[PDB]
Amino acid sequence: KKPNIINFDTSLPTSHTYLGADMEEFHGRTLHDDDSCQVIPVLPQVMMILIPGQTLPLQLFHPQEVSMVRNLIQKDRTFAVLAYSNVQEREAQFGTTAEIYAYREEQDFGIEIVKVKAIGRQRFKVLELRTQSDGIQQAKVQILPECVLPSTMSAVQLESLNKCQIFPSKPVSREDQCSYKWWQKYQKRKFHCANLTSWPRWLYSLYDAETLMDRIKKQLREWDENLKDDSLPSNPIDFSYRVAACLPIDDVLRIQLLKIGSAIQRLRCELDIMNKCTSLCCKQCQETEITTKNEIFSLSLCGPMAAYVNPHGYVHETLTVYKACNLNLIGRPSTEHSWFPGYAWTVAQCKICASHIGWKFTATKKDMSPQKFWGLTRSALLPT
Amino acid sequence: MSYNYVVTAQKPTAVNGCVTGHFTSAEDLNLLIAKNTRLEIYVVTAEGLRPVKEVGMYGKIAVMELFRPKGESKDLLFILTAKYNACILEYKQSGESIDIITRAHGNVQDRIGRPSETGIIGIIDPECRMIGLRLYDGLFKVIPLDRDNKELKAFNIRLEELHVIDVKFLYGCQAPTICFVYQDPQGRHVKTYEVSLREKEFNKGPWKQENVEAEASMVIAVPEPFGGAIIIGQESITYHNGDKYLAIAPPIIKQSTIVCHNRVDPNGSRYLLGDMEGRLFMLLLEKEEQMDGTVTLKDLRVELLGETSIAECLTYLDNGVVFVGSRLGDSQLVKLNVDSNEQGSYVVAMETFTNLGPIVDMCVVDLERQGQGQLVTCSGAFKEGSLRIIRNGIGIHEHASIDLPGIKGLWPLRSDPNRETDDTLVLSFVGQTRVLMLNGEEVEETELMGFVDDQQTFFCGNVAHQQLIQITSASVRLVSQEPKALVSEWKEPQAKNISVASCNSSQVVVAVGRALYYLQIHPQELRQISHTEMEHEVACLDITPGLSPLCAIGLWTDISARILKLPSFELLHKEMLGGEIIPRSILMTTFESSHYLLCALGDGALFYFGLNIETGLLSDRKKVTLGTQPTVLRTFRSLSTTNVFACSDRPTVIYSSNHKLVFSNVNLKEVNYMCPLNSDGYPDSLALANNSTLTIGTIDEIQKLHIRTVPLYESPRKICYQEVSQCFGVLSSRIEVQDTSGGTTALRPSASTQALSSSVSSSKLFTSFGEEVEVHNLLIIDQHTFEVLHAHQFLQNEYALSLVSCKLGKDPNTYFIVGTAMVYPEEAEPKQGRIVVFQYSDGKLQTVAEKEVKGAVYSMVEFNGKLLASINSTVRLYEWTTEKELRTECNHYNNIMALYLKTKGDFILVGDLMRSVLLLAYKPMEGNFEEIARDFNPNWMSAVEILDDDNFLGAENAFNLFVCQKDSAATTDEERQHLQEVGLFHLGEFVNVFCHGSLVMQNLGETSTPTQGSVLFGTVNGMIGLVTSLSESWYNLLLDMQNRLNKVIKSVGKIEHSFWRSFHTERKTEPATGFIDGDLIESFLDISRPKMQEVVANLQYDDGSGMKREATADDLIKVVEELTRIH
Ligand SMILES: N#Cc1ccc(N2CCN(Cc3ccc(COc4cccc5c4CN([C@H]4CCC(=O)NC4=O)C5=O)cc3)CC2)c(F)c1
Ligand SMILES: [Zn+2]
Repeated sequence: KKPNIINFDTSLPTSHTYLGADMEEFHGRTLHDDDSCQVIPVLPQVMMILIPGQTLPLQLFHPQEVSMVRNLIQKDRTFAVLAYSNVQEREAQFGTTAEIYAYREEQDFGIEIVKVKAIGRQRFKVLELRTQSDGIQQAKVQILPECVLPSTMSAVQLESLNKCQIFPSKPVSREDQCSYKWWQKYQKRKFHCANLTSWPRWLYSLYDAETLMDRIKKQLREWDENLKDDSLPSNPIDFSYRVAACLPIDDVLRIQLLKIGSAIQRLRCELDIMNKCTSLCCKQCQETEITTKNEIFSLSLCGPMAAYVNPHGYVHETLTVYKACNLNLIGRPSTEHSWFPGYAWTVAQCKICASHIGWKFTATKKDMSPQKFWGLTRSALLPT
Repeated sequence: MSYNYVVTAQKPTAVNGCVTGHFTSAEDLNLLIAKNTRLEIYVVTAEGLRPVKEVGMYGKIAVMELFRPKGESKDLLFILTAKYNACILEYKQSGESIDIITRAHGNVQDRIGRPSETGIIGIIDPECRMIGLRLYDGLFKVIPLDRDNKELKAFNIRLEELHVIDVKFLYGCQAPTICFVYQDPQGRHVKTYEVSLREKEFNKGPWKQENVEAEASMVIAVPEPFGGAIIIGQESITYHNGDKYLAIAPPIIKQSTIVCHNRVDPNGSRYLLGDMEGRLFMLLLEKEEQMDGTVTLKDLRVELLGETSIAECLTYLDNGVVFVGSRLGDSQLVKLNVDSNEQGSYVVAMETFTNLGPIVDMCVVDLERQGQGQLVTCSGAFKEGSLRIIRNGIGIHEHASIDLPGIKGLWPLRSDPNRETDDTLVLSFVGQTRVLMLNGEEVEETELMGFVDDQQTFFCGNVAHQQLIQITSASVRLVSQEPKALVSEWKEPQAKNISVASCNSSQVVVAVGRALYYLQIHPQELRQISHTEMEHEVACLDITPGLSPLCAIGLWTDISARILKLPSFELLHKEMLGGEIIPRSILMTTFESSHYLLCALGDGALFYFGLNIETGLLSDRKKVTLGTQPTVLRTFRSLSTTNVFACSDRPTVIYSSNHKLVFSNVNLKEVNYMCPLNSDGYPDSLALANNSTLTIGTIDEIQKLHIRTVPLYESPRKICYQEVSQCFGVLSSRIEVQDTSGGTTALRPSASTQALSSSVSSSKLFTSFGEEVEVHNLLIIDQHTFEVLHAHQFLQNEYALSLVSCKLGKDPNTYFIVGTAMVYPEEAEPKQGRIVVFQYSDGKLQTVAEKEVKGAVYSMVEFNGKLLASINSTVRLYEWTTEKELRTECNHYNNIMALYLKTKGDFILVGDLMRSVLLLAYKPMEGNFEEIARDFNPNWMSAVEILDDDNFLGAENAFNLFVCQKDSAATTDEERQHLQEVGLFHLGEFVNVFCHGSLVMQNLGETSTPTQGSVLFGTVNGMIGLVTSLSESWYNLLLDMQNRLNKVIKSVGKIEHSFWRSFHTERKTEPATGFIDGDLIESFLDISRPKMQEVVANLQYDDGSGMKREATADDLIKVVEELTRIH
């Protein structure tokens, strides 16, 4: 429980200086026409459900994938990441397209190892998984559309009380008696036309966009001390994607939130999960508590969970906890490729099964969080 | 594979905009009202509003204004549709053909754009140079107003302020100038722009940005010579003209915010305001400042006029008459009399225009006539909440009406030689007896020679031997008809006062006190026949033919019908039926081609009975609730055969087909006393004398729907009907302010605070001064008098959601099951609720049972003697144990909140607000639910209903209707588990509730009707619909005839029907499929004969062998009349 002093300058982890510094950057964005079928290459050796807006680092070594990256960059820069189900071996029906923005090629070790960073952009469905003899299979991809709905009172609204539907900004910021009182009048004035329908105002508040985001922000701030507008988007779509990325949930739930096509439904699902979720247990054991619900913080602007690459290319999603339980450390704290600029990782293992639950990030300087940082991964971590 | 047919049984009533101006002609003053898709044009006169036109447009009116460009004699009307169909219309009449021609028309939507949160704004330049539309965020769309712009081509000008609240054109500018209030992170600001048509871009405003109140809502443009604008907030009203500035903060307006306004003076000296809770304010501008001819403002005094209905649109008609247009109440027409001030109110109501919306819940019950439905809705909200009863009735058309000071009785009289034409009518006041002779349309009254001016007349008809008996309390006098002079006058044998006297063609029976006399009719002589005495007081008498074989008598106390020989006192029969009160009136007739005698008591109830033609008495016992007032039964020959009129608080017409006397509720508020009439002006008509006035007219077809109100002065949420108790259980809620004493005081006398017996829930299963808290009640209401018999008040902070009236298990009793939820402002999603089982008996509500559930009970249904409840996202089945305690049987956990539950057999249709329709089946052999089919599509659903075992009907966003069908014959599981969608329609209304039933007589008819089933839906605007099924052949024929009608019928605004009915949504639009527009098919009867022939040329009408390519024209008339008869 370390409050107040959280001095890390929590933006470096979302820059990945471990993965090379002089990283070549790419100008901007792209767009795929909605409800269209395209041909997208699939980069292999990746097994993770990449939520849109989530950064994915990558190290690629094999010649086929390097050449695939090469001809991708010279023709568009988008590939496909498939949301693999519980069954492996190409048992995927949905996925997301990752766009490159950061590139470097290294000739070291007599190899053409490529260090590349991407972020997901769109959401899609695979019709059939076509396989190409080169090794890089291309799928024919159908762009699953994004649904944004109007206000639930827009249909039943009165044409007079319409100029009374632009609220003054939230008073001050993140202050009591400035929220519980502001939100009451906000609900009272926004859903005044709920009297014409057959439902109470609070029911329509359960399907509101601002209200659901506010509840998620409140609970998240209860977990970690967020900086109000600490890169949390105002758009419900982007906020839903960020929260879905940062929730410590199992794979089936991520696939389920990936299936949802509307922001409001996604937010209701996320509240259901994070209100019904208390403990996170070791998947290989399903018997030992390494964590809890209140003990989750963020050194990254992307939240308590982020995607990182070890020097062997494997991708890990890491969760930060103050004081982990039932973990044993082995090895001296070393800092060759620590993903956090200033700490020294020590591998931790389950007290019974001895699985790579994560790392303990001990400090190096003295004006840091002192040896209290467990970056546990998801390979053995099931919500319970 | 749906093939449905949707029709409107009652047009929308809620007003969402009204204007006035010289529209029909430059001399007339017209009031134009848009209710939704309907535009009604009235003419303002001294007596009130005279309707001129009703035109139905192919869209929802979002904006209308009246403008007059140069070179025009009368105003044109610019109407914009909710689908962005702009049009400019012009009134044109030639004697009798009334036409609204379309001057211009065009869609003005944009290919890309999010519609504004504050909605569509439509404004017109006061000099009539341009039309400004704010449809989309950050874009002001401008339509130049030129004679050559007949397609309404428009251009977009960029607005840098994305959040624009209100914008209007200023008055008195050389070039068009707009002024608007917008939102910024720094606060709210007012700004002005100079729109330039040639440059097609804005310019610099005459007066720059000024900071305004943080809650500035409306801008009103003050006309010359003041100029400038007035911005009204929640606490202050400010006037801006650049250098000139005023601001006031009156405390009278702090209670509620102003939402509507309307200028009342052509020079803008006074303005009229209305607020959210419905009170009229009166802004006053003083022009006392005048330096060198310039007129400048000096004060902003605000005055409160009074309290009216909750208004959405105000309008000032001529001579201090204000039309208060309500949308969630009733429209009003009030007077701004400044001298009345009876207790401090400047307003008095003149008229009240009915408004059924918003219909929150509705039910079909057989209140009066078995087989024919009656609709009971839950209309209005806040203080206008009411119960409204909709009924089919035989409306009466009035020919000639002359007001009367509440006549107490009328009788036709003839003062001419016998020619089957009665040109006179003897009235009957309390003690006075006037006679008015009306050969044509005359209303002057002259006293008859044979009767005194004031004698308290009882019977005055046509006496025998060409005479006229004008009876009175003192004596029975008959005056010769042709000589117009008295020939005989027999005094009462007992020398007393005669109360009830009955006269027939040949025999007369007059009763005084407890003794009666029978007198024969003789030429110029009143020859007494006999006399008799009664055991008790003679309440009523009747001798129906001319010597009757029996007489009628009722007792004041015993209240038993006695029948005896006409020429003596020899009794023949008697019978006592209840006898709760004195029998108001008893009469016998042969309307059913058989001898029947009916009695009507003082409570309005009626007891039919049978009688023999020669001699003998039958029982034929039946109880009828005609009304809550005494019923003066009468017979009028100008009918099918005889019929019967039962005048009461709710008048009725009795008519028998073969042996079942059916009731036709006449479409009138009150009739009091009635009579036939055979005058030359109105032959074979009826003269009715209502409490306030009187009329003479005829009857019409059933093409009428009557709405009777029951105000509750609070919002009614849900309604159910209990037959065994003859009662209505209605949920309701009232707003109570939190006073500084720990309690909650009310705001006005509501139906919950004015009940006979009251209760407060007492269960133990588990702020700021000024906050409004909602208090929920279950009211038990009588079905006849509509008086609140009971009012149960629930716990604090408990919201009652649902209500069902049903019997469970083997228990003979019927109960009210109410599902509640404990909601607290701190928490968003309730954690605990309560299922409470009440039982109404002996005029007292007793809590039979309590169950505590963990969640909100959003809905409940009666699933084959087992209560089916939806606690949050879990559907649960309860069994009524023999110990009167609910027990859990089976659960089913969903990922959606089961807001909607509809059952048909063993098929639970489950919904949520996200249009995630799900189907469940309850397998009984194992006792658990199973999922059959699923249809998930992100969209807002308002309602859902099970049409039949395969098709499910629902309403969703952008006022649409849809029909989903499961293919149970599919050989693939993925299609079996999927609900294919087979019907789309743009209804144009927001439907809250679906219910099975029909408002017309349920006749099997052997051959039945092509329409199978009937589902009624209620909308926010107050429009009742009706959807039925059709066969494939009829669907194809009606579709072809619809497509051929679309090329003949010319719509106003030239909106294509295909576009108007196409399934619309903010993201995607599709054509309507599987739905037949009943309004269009029904409008086919109103077209002319050449258009009649143009529509039908190759329809291939016959389907029962052959095609008969001619198809005629009267075959489609027969088909369309058959479709007309279903509602
Ligand atoms: N074909 C082919 C091919 C060609 C070339 C290859 N090269 C081999 C040599 N590699 C250099 C090297 C190796 C070894 C280290 C030690 O670091 C390791 C080792 C193993 C796992 C992890 C770490 C660190 N670490 C976490 C701990 C938590 C934290 O904070 N951060 C982390 O990174 C791990 O999980 C450092 C540098 C470069 C690549 C190749 F591997 C394949
Ligand atoms: Zn373990």
